[PDB]
Amino acid sequence: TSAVLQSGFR
Amino acid sequence: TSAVLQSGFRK
Amino acid sequence: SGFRKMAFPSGKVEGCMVQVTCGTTTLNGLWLDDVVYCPRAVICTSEDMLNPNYEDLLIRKSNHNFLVQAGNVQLRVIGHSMQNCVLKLKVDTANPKTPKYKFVRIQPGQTFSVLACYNGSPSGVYQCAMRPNFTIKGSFLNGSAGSVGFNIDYDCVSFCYMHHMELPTGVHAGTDLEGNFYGPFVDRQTAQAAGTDTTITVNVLAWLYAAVINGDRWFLNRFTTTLNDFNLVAMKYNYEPLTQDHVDILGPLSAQTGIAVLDMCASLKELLQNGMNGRTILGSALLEDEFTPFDVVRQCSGV
Amino acid sequence: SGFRKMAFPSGKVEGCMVQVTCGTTTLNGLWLDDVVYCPRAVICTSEDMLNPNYEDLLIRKSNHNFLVQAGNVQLRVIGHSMQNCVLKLKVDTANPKTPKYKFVRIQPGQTFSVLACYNGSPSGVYQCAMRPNFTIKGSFLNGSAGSVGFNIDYDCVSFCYMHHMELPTGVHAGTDLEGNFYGPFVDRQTAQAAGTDTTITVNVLAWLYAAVINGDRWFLNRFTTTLNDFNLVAMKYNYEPLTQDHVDILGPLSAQTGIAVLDMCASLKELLQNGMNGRTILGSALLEDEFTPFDVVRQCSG
Repeated sequence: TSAVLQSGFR
Repeated sequence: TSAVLQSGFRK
Repeated sequence: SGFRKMAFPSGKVEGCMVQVTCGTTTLNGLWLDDVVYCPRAVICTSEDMLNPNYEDLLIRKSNHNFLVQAGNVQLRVIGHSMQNCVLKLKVDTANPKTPKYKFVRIQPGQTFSVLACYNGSPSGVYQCAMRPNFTIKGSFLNGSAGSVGFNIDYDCVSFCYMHHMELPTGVHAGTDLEGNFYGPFVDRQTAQAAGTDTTITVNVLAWLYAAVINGDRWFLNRFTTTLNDFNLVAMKYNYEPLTQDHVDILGPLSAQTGIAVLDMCASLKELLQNGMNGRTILGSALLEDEFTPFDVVRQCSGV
Repeated sequence: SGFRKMAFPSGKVEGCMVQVTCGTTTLNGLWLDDVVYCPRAVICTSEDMLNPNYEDLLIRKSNHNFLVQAGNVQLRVIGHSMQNCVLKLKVDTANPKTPKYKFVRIQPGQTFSVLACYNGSPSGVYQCAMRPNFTIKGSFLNGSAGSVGFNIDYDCVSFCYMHHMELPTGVHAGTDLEGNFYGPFVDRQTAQAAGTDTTITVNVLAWLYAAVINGDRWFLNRFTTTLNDFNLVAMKYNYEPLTQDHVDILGPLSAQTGIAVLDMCASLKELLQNGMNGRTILGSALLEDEFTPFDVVRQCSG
């Protein structure tokens, strides 16, 4: 496999 | 090669 | 002398980077006048990243669900809308550091500078080309979505790329600033793969000219080729076809070095057929295709 | 994922670049608080570049012989002095964009970002390592003297390099911001040559670790080496000797990848003796030595 959406975690 | 001091020229 | 992968100075873009948070999801936004642009992936929840319906997700949000921060200064969101894969968040404060800018969609083979950012804070700057398969070979971690790619002309910033995602081969996919993806990619974590790529021929030739301008001449030869015979060899080595338009764009470089474009194509042909025999060109043992003809003039003339 | 030669964002430094002109000689200066720092080569004429006596040249000038421009705003010089190979021009206006900064002297093998400038205007930014022979492989044309090299930590800019000259091999030589040259070089257009250079071993190892972190594993092997046996091979390939200090600074990369430093040294030895056999590492057919261990960690995931 999948694309990774490269948002992050807070 | 000789060293070149890389200043520039102006007007 | 010297030839380096050189980014544009990033100051004008650093002043536009903000942090956008929705719940526990955070990424970067671009603050121009009173609008913050960011990937709509910020409204995605951690459990439904595979099949988001962003229209649904957006209707369920309100202005106060968007936490926008320019450093520590909190920016209040007063309106929101979605255009393709980007969100437009209207804020109450216009960015006093907004540069002159435009949004442009670049073509494959053109380069730009990437300001990699995390939590709204710029962390690094580097050059990228848009590959023929519409990916870029960047350096991006989680949190980097919303970092932008740009070129600068005089004092006008042309934004051309916003980062969204990483594909399984480790290359990167994103959109223009209207939210339209480069390439046949979508902003969800489904199975996706970069297409087969090719080498940007006109850029390799540009970089050979840069090499000559910098004194590397060992790969030159007295031969010349026809455009058609060169493209025959280019196809065999998975290089883009060279067009007459490319020959014309290489004109100023041929003129400065005195090497006809089709004379340099004969050198490229020999390099493709025989390799470098342990020699290097501008410090590389590979043929480099991430400098445009314009990038070479910019750096070898020092604009 | 990915691994690129990445410069620091240049914004905090762009706001410090000025143009300094003396007669027809112009170059760049660095404006911090109420001082402009620049190469003393700016007080030379086209005739006084082979053996200038800079003390003489300076006594023959006054404040008004120095024209300093922050964009078009002209800065009035109210004092001047010479420290080693740099001039300090006191000005009437303190730079309102002065960042938190310090001047540092870096060691060979360390990297930094260069903001290449002409006529006081930034033109591009790139990464550079200080080679073991104290040159840098930059990209500099006439007019670039006074461009600076820097690292950024949080919001503190550590200036480490000011550009002066190009050597006959096409590489570049300059000073720290106290005006002392890196290397055995002097700011005169005499015959000068970079000493023989070597490859920065600890950086090649850091970069192999970056490659592993990014998924390139083809060069790993089950062998290990001693530090002594590794250094015999380094000497044969003109690589710097690897010390226990270098082994220790590779500690975090070794722990993250689970590959012991001396196991990675056995990989490097094989790569030196046999080459890559047509394969590439992180997009390169050459072993790359311009990333420090710190550069890898800063850029890679943990």
